[PDB]
Amino acid sequence: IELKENIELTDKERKIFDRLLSTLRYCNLDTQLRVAGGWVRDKLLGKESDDIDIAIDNMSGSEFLDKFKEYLSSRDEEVQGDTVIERNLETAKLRIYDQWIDFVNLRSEEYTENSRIPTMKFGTAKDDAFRRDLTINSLFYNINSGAVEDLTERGIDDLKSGKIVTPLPAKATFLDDPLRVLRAVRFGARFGFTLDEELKEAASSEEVRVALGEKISRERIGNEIDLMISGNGPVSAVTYLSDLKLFSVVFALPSSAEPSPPENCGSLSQSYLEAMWSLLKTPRPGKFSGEQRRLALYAAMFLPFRKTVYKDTKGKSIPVVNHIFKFSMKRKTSDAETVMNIHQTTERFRSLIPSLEVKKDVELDELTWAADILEHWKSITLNDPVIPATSKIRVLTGFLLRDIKDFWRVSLLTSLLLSATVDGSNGQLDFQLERMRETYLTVEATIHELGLDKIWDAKPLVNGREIMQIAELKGGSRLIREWQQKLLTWQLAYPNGTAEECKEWMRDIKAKRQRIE
Repeated sequence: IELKENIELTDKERKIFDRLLSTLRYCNLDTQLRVAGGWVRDKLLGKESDDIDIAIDNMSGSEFLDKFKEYLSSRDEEVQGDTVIERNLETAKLRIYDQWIDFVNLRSEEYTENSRIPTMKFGTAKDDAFRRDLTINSLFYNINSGAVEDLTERGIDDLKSGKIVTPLPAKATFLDDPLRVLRAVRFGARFGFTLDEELKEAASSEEVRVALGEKISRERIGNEIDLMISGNGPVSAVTYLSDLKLFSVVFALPSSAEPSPPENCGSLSQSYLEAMWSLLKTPRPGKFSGEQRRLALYAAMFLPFRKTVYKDTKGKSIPVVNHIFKFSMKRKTSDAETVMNIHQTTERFRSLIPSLEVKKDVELDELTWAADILEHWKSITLNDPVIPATSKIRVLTGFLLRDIKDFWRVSLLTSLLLSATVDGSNGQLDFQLERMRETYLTVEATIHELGLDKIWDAKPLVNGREIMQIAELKGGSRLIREWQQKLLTWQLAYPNGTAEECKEWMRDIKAKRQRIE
């Protein structure tokens, strides 16, 4: 890795450091201030960071935060924040030039503890460096001497090359804080670095794996996985998850998983993950919200678990993707449902593609999922003299675009990965991705030609109250939705038709007694 000679400072950092060095003299303090590890790494790597961690040598976070440098002919020195956090250590928080700078006190980490406030007291810079997660996050920048300190004697070397290494032995560390296993994979794939062989042999142990699935908050497990899928290279993170046999502990399936989890599900997840990652970084328009792209990678990764379900305490077969998001990762309920919507509306999108590439009715009458919509369409278009060949596909597409709301751009990409897999029991996706992009652009254009863009916001032509007016008194809240699904088929088939034009067809058809259903 091409590192920098020394640490280039910016206009705010330098200014902030200038005041910090002025307080050591205006108050005559003997303390050796120092930045924490996360900032020195990005600076030496040629990047920048807004997280400024300052460790105090012989002074508490709030103790040094109460040493305001006033009466120095300054520009009304006035901070914006001064929050202090206690415990049962004392960390102070400052706010200068719209920058959150927390003053942490150099302290050490104990071993004998219940994984909660193990810190006993503060000790030297070595004790604050060897408690860091990785060797690249254990570097200090002594702002009193302007030099870089490598107390681990491995960090500057492991940063010049690509290697994630724990300061202390990995297995002993991963038994005290097993979450550091996922933090190593997160930093190994973010910076494109490798993992030390003693770190791989420790993470792959049954002891560390059994210590990661038990006595470990799932919320934090899912919090690390979201940072992988929502970071630089998530493929590498997933690759390390399957190699170290952590894919089954992080994404744990429920016991009542029917059908049983197929063997080597990590091999099918990576292939879909690599394809999905290479199908969302080609055009690079910048109009792709992170959440949308983040949910897309989960959908492709969990695509083999699309047809497997589980039974909850109510005996309802719930898709397995619900147990992974709600119980194995403690994610938002919107993430669990959005992924499930993508998986269900995928097979229904794969059947409409051969018709959306030529804008014609290409075997749409035998679609088993649209047998109810076609029956609505065949009954309305029976008295039509000549009807276009696009009203059929516009209605069916105009119905699948109202269930995925605006997730049709991510669902269409997942349907292209299901149309490249062969039949069998080996059969795995192998199709070329050169014609896959072209397919995405051809279908997306057809949707736009048909005016179906955001067709999930178009108000209905006839409300529920007029439905009871035009129809008889015989009916109830199951009939309004019944009639509105038929009217939606009329609205999708006649795009330029009015509401009164639709009510004429409704008043005429009730005067003719012609069942559409």
